[PDB]
Amino acid sequence: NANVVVRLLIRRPECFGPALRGEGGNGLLAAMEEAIKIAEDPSRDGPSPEEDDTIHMGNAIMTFYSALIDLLGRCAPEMHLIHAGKGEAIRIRSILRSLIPLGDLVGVISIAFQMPTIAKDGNVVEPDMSAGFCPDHKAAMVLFLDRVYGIEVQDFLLHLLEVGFLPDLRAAASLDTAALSATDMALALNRYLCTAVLPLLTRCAPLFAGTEHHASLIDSLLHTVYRLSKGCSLTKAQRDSIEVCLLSICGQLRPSMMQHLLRRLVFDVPLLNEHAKMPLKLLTNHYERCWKYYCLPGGWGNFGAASEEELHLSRKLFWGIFDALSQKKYEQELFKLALPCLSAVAGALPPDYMESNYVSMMEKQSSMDSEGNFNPQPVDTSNITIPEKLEYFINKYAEHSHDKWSMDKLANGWIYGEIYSDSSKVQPLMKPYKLLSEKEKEIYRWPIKESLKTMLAWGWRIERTREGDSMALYNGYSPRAIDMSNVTLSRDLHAMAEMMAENYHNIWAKKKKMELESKGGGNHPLLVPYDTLTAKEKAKDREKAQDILKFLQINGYAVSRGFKDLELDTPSIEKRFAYSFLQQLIRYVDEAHQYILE
Amino acid sequence: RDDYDFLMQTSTYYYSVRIFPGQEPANVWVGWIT
Amino acid sequence: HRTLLYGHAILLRHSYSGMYLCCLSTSRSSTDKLAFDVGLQEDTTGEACWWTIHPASKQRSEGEKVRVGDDLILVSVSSERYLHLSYGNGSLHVDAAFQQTLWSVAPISSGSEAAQGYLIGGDVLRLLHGHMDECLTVPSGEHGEEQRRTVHYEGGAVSVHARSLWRLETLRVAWSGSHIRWGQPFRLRHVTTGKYLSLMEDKNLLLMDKEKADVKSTAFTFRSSKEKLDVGVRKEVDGMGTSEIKYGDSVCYIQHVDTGLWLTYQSVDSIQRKAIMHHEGHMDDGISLSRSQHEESRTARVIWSTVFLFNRFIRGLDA
Amino acid sequence: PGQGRNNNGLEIGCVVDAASGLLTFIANGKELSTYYQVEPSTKLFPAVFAQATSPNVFQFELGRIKNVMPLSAGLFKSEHKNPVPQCPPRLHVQFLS
Repeated sequence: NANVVVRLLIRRPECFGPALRGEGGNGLLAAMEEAIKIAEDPSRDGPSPEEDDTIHMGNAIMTFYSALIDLLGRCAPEMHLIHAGKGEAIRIRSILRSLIPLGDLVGVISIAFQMPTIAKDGNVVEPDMSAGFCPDHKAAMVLFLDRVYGIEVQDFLLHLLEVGFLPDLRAAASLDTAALSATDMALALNRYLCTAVLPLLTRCAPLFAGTEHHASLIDSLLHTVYRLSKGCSLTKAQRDSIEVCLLSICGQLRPSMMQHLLRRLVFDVPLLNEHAKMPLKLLTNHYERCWKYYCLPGGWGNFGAASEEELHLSRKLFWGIFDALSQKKYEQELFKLALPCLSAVAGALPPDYMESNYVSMMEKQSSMDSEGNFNPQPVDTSNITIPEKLEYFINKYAEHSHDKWSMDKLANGWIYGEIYSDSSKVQPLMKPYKLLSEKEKEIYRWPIKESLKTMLAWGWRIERTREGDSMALYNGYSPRAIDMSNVTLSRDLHAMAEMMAENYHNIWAKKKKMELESKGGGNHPLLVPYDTLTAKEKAKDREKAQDILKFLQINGYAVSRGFKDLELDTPSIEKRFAYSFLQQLIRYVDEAHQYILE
Repeated sequence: RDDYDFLMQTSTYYYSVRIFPGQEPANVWVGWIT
Repeated sequence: HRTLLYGHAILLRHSYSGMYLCCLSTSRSSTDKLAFDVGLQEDTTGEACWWTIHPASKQRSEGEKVRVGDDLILVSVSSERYLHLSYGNGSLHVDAAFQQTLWSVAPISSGSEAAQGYLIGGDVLRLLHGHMDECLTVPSGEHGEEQRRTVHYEGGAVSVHARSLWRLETLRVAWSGSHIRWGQPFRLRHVTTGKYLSLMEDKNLLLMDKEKADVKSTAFTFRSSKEKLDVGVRKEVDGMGTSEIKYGDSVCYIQHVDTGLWLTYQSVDSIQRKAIMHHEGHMDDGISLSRSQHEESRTARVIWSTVFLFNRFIRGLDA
Repeated sequence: PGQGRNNNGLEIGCVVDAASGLLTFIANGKELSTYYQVEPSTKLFPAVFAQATSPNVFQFELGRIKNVMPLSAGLFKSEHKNPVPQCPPRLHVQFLS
């Protein structure tokens, strides 16, 4: 019944719609864009001379094309016959692929929705089902993509995840507040995700093996899915689908990539609530699959070994779960799910493990707070005052930044002059930074001072080498400055720059948060944490941190970690993990003996 | 103008090495070996 | 030998190239994304080379034999697309599209009913003249296309060269492979230069181009002898015809259709004697017909098609 | 001088006098104090040792300066009197392994 329908449809191409007639046809993606514009325009949508009587033409076109795509994808042959090699099925696949290009499907998936927003009254303004782009439209597109084209390449899988799926997941995770949970938008998006997207990513689990390059994207996927798993409006089937998808992806994932998700898990599992059941199984599976990663000194040769920070996290998780289970009243399936996790973590932990005497400081657990799951606050540096020696460095970086801005204006075509006109593209500010005035210099200087006061608040030691002093001892216009594209920092400096990038994003998070609450609506999509942010979103702040650290290095100043350990107590056997574990076990056994004596 | 006769009679040769901006010069040595 | 039936799959082989018709599956983007290009393919394997014939008129039915004169619609087996003519484009193009276009199949020749050693239409041959074996040819390849346009009788290695090869083209599209009969108009085409033999107004033979090669100027016939006994009109037979002219043994005299003049040699002295058009003609004007090998004809056509493209390339580079 | 690499990448110049065996180095247009004197008939291979702290490490420029003959003249006998610098396919970078 599918072959006959496909043959009749290709015999009469009029059934494919004006966009897909094949002559003068803009295409499926262009048809969707035109439908968006039609739905936005009031005159073209309604009759314009009874809500049921009214038909939105844009939504009707959207539904027609979605139905055609769904029908064709369902007519696509089953994979078993294709593997068997039936020439008729191969021909049907070829015809369908010729009819619908892949790029159009990717574009239509990449089209974004319109979230409901809160109002000043506290009421919710809601876009309508009857008019607009709905997730049911993308459902058919995904069905076509995974029924005729198929995702069998890791590069295609990660590109699709980056372009179409991740934004929708982030939107669903951001629509998880108390008021917006019951909105029709959120229910439709949840159904779409849990019925089409997540099962597809579950079936494409093995492709996630060799993804060391897209570590940020995989980490963002893991955080977004886990955050969505905490929603309230989610039904039993949707929750089970999310659990299956997470368990499937994490198993094929490499051990090193799970660190950021474990950071959140060690904070929520101790609660031992109903939601903790899935994290319990996830932790059990991870620590059973990657036991050689921790216990063995070398671990997997290709994978590597722990960084002692994962070991500290695992120790904290183990002890937190142990204490929480000791305090908690007996609950049969909670205990039955938690015991294997405790055993797996205990087995993974090296018995000879040395706990960090230099305990990890300045963790941003407040950023990953319990309520709202994101509290953005930077490390305030107003009390910290700048040193006098770095004034020369500040001046040099300010003039370098002014020069680069002059690069950019010359490239865009702005011309020097004496009159300031934005329309005329004439700019008196093309003069050299030395000829700039103070609060012509101040606009450059202020971010510079703030950034390294932020450095100072963290206690990092900034120093100038004797050769750095040799630099200063040695001591309109055509601007030409240092090209720092080739300069590279060490890994330690890369992590240092990453953490200031996180702080500098947190600053913008605060400013945008008070903008959010001042306007009273329109939640910004990029309000997600730094870990949840992807590479393209992170790029600007990362390169800012990179170039400031690079200029420090080039000018010869030295930046390091200002904290020093007073004494590394390696010989002490008492703080070995086995010591505390056995001592606590002995205390528990003695307590039980006294209880049974009574 | 460089003298053509001087270049024809000379036996002095030259090459140059450009360390790209970003490669620390303290980790780069230049010269001749046997 | 099997009779074609409506609804069968047929494999067309290009007679010259030897490659089979197919759907190329690589559209040139003639404003139709669904359309596919139609070209030639070397290998018979796959369903792209095969084509299905269907009745374009309700008179016929599937399984019925196909008459020589019928309208047919061809559907590619691989792409399920009709062989289509792109009306909308400024230049007419052939492509595989879902719209259908009626095609007519005209018989050219039947190999079984062809008598060996007898002249048939579309043969590449040498116009051997006299008994010293001087063949009609253009001047050699000194790269001057304008002096390539003259016609003369020459002997020697030009007989085994490719500059003395002519293709006989009938003035009829249908049954162009029929046996050539006395007094049948035709035009001679030089294979290497791609130019047709023609008579100028000043009663001199000169090659002129495809676009401007008119029938009245380029039409010639073969007559058994020199008598003034006019051929008149003989209407054509819709078949392979009767074998009359025989290679080598037969003696022919070229005569212009319109003017009635006879081809003859200049008689003024390899020999490099000029070929001239004369109404009396000399008493020794008989020619002989020698068939050319298929490899030799293909090589000459390849030479022409290559020299044209390379001349275009050189002119573009010079520009 | 210091800060010479920042504005423009250092162009260390190596000058060898085959008639005297004097090896002189020029950095950023000024002749460095370091110099060497080699024995006659010594064969000298241009060489650069580098620990890479960057995706792009360095470049081998085969140019010439004022009054100094290009390196392809000393390397190749056919180009002994050709002031135009050249990099024939025979010349190629080798590494110690």
